[PDB]
Amino acid sequence: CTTKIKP
Amino acid sequence: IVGGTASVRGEWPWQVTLHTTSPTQRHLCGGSIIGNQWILTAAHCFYGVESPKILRVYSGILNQSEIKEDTSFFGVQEIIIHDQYKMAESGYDIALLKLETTVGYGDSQRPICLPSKGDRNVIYTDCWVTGWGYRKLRDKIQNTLQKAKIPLVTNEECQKRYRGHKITHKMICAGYREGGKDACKGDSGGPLSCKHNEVWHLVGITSWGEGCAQRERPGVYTNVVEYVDWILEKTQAV
Ligand SMILES: Nc1n[nH]c2cc(-c3nc([C@H](Cc4ccccc4)NC(=O)NCc4cc(Cl)ccc4-n4cnnn4)[nH]c3Cl)ccc12
Repeated sequence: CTTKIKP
Repeated sequence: IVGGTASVRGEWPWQVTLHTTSPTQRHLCGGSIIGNQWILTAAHCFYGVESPKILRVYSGILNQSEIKEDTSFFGVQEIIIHDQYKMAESGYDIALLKLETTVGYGDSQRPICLPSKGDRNVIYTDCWVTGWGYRKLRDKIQNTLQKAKIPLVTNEECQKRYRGHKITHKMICAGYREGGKDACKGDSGGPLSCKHNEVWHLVGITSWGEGCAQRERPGVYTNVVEYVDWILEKTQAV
C-alpha cells in the first residue's frame, strides 16, 4: 500500500 | 448479503466479525483490518454501546460456527467515532476500533490497503461487498461469509435514486439498476473491496440503503478515500 498505517 | 455466494476461506482476510456480549453474545457488525491494532467500521454500529468492554473482534473467520466460548478474539481498548457523525444517512459513518493487543498477520488475517489520494480519479470495475448479513429483509445472520460483485454508481446517478436525501461526495454508491445483489442487515461496517493493479483497496464501508437489493436503490457506503487524513490523524497520533 502507498498509504501507510504505523505498527 | 442478497444474491451472493459462499466465500472461500482466506478470500477476504481483512474481513472481521464484531460481536457484542450484551445482553448475550451475537454478531453485531462487519469490519476491516487496516493496521495491526486497527479495525475500520461504521459509526452507527455503536448506537447504545456504552463501553468497549462488551465488544469482541474475531478475525480469520469464514463460518460463525467457528466461534465458541474457547475461540480467541481481540478485545477493544477504544471506540473512536468521527465527531461529526449524527446518523448513517447524513454521512461521517466511520469509526475505528483500537484493539487491546496486536493482530499477527498471516494467510487468514491481514490488512486491506486504504485508497490513495491520487486514486480519487481511478475507475474501479472489480468491487465486492462481503458479510454474514441477511439474504433478504426478513432473515437471520448467515453462518458462511457471503460475497457479491457490485458495480459502482456515480454520485449523480445515486442522488437521482435517493430523492429526499443528500448524497454527498463523502458517500459512494454501488448496485445494479435492476437490483438483485447488495448488502443487507448485519453487513454494515464491513468492506466494499475493489481490486486495481492486482491490489485490493478499501473503497467503501457498508452504511445504509432503502431496503436490500431493490431495483434503483443502490447500497450507500462511506467513501473511504475522503477519510484517509482522518484515519491517519487517529492511527498516527503522536
Ligand atoms: N445478531 C443479529 N441478528 N440479527 C441482526 C441484524 C443486524 C442488523 N444490522 C443492521 C444494520 C444497522 C445497525 C447496525 C448495528 C446495530 C443496529 C443497527 N444495517 C445493515 O447491516 N445494513 C444496512 C444497509 C447497507 C447497505 Cl450498503 C444497503 C442496504 C442496507 N439495508 C437496508 N435495510 N437493511 N439493510 N440492521 C440490523 Cl436489523 C445486526 C445483528 C443481528
